[PDB]
Amino acid sequence: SALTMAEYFRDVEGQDVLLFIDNIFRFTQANSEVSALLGRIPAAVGYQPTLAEDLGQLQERITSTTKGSITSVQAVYVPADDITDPAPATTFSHLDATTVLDRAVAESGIYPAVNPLECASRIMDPDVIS
Amino acid sequence: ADHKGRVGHVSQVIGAVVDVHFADGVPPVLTALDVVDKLGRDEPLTLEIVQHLDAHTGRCIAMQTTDLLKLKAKVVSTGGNISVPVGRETLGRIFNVLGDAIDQRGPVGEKLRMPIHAVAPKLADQAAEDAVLTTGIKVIDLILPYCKGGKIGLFGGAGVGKTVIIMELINNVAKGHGGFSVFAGVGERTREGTDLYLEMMQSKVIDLKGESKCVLVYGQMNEPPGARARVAQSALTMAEYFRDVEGQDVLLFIDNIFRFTQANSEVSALLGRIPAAVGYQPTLAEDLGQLQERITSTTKGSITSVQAVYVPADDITDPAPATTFSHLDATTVLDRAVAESGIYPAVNPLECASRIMDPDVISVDHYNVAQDVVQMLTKYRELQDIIAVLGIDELSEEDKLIVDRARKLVKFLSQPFQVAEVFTGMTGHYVQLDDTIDSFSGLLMGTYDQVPEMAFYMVGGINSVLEKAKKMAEEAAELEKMRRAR
Amino acid sequence: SGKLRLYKEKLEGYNRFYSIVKTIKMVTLAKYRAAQGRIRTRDFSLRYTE
Amino acid sequence: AKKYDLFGYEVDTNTAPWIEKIKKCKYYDEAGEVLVNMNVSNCPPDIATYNATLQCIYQSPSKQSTPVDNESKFCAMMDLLEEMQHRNRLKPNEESWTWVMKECVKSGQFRLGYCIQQVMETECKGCPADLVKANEANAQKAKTEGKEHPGHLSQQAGLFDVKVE
Repeated sequence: SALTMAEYFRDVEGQDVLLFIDNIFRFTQANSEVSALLGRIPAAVGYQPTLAEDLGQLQERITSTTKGSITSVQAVYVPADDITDPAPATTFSHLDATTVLDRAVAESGIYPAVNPLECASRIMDPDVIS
Repeated sequence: ADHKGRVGHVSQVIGAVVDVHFADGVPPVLTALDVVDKLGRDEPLTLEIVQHLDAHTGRCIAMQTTDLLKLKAKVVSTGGNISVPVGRETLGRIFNVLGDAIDQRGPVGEKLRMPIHAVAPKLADQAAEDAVLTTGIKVIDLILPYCKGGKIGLFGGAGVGKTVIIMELINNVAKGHGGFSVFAGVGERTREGTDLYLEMMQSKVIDLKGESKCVLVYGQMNEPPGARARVAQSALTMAEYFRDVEGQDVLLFIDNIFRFTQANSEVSALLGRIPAAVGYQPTLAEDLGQLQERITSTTKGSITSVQAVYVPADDITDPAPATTFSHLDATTVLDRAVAESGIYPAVNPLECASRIMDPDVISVDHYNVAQDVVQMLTKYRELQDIIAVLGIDELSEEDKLIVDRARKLVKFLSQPFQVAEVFTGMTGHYVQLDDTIDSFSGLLMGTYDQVPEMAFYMVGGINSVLEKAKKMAEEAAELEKMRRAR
Repeated sequence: SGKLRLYKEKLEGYNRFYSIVKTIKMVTLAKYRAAQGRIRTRDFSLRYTE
Repeated sequence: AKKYDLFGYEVDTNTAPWIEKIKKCKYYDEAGEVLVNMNVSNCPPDIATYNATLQCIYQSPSKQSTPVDNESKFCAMMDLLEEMQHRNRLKPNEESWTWVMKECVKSGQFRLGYCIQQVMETECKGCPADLVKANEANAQKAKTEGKEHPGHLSQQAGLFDVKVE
């Protein structure tokens, strides 16, 4: 629903819009809860087999086209601090800049608890930045 | 027999699983069926019955792709299990699960065929006593002797000359025991299968214009699991013919045995069976047992198998290797470190093992010599550490004599193989069992304490050591004489 | 899985620890060999000191 | 004589028709197609076939009807020589190197001519006199014009004067 509103502002209004989402994981979690009752066999960990496709359709809609631009900031919950989990991992390939927070950093009094050795950015190239 | 040519119709198709309906009743399990309708298929389609759903419907596993397969398609029973050719006409040839020559080298022209699935030898057919298999290699025949009717695990990947050892064993067994060999590539890379075939033709083990001494049976990765789970049995059936009809000591190489387990696991999953621990099939022990038990030494002949084992995730407790190791009567460890030390065959004597290393089986002298060699090598390792800690001179006279004999032993366990008479240029050797025992026994006592260390490098027997030492002495004398002139 | 990798990280640390301790053994080995001369050359300076 | 392949199967040794096809090609890239076609027909090229291919390259107008960026006749022939020497076990003869030298002198690449000379000296047992002289003619003409090497190389540049872009 919110993404539809942003798309309208992008296309019809031709404006540069911001789109904040918190939390995108709950979208995957909700579909897993109903997946069992839809007669679908659970996949690994216990998520629905359609985890990758459902998220992909939504994420591809969150993009900047020739008409307008959408700057999207999404918060992803890494269950039990396990970044190997299917949901957090599946979301890594649908992003241009990843900010990975670590609990150990926070426990040391460092805020924001960013682990720079795990973060990445697409525009970290001399051609784009100075 | 009564179901030869019986007609049925395809009733269900789900991937590689096909259900066939026979109006007259399903044939016996493990029966082979042929799909007559080759409408658009580029290859013939054959199915193997694995289960009976009812008195008329039977489930089967396809050995090839099930593309362009329609329901109600006609199917004809072959009259029994899968049939594979057996005889002396299969030597030097390549086959598949169905026993069809894929080398494009003309018809096989066999005189007989045998079913893939055959019951293992009864308890009354077992050999009276265990016997050693003289492989002609000093290390194998001394520190880890092979056994007739035995299954030997060749641990160690490639890059250590594994194929060379296989070819040497094939040549020596025929040379000494007059027994043939059957190689079975289960889930093997097609590229490596091609390379092995070229090497064999280059080493003349497979003589196109002469007499070959090896059969090849390849079920490759690209083939469906139904084929990879039967290729080994087909090769085993070929060996059984030589064992029984001709009464020989045959060899059966498997590359690998893990792929055989993996294939059956996939097949069981397709049927819908509930996997056991670590996702393996519940019939893991039975599947291996129905294969290994057929590999034994009977009253007519014997079949000694050299199986290449792979440990998944380097976990030796995994059910696949763990179940496999229970059937192994010997272990051969190939290590790059030894190969990088220039020792070919690259075998780690202290890492290998064998069950016939007992006086009750081998000669007492053989057992005593082997244990002495092992003890000396173990002591040599600790002395390596000690000399590193302080130095060579810090060791005792006794210990310094033991560090010289051990180095000679390590050099003496290397051997030049006749298979490499071409690409290496050095004449091969086939050391007899008794010669090896005597040579090592004399070396341990200290008789050959004057011979130079390098005289034991890449030589066969004790006479070769003496000849090399004399040549080295003559060369040294000539060089010294020439130096004095100038 | 994190639980499995927790052991893997724990075993990863022990591996580096073995290497570093191995390095210490070599460093002390050289100094042990250098100082092993005293064993030969001792026991004669302190005669009238007794 | 009844040559065989890796797997011991007989091979076709009648390369004459294919050579005639090669001589008909206008752009030397088409010549490569003939080599491919004969390979599929189990008729591997012989030394004569490679020599004919080199002749087409030297005598062809260009690689294709449409211009190709950075196209070089010399590179193509050298690659072909490498293919026959390493992947086919055929030793190039004097004619093969002769065509290479003719291309180098014709193209004005006098330096590559020097290398081909010494290859011909040590392998072919003799290099054509006219080509050696005609190669030095380019070298001495180039020396006269001042274009021994690209101009930008001879320009002095300090530590901070090197523009790495």
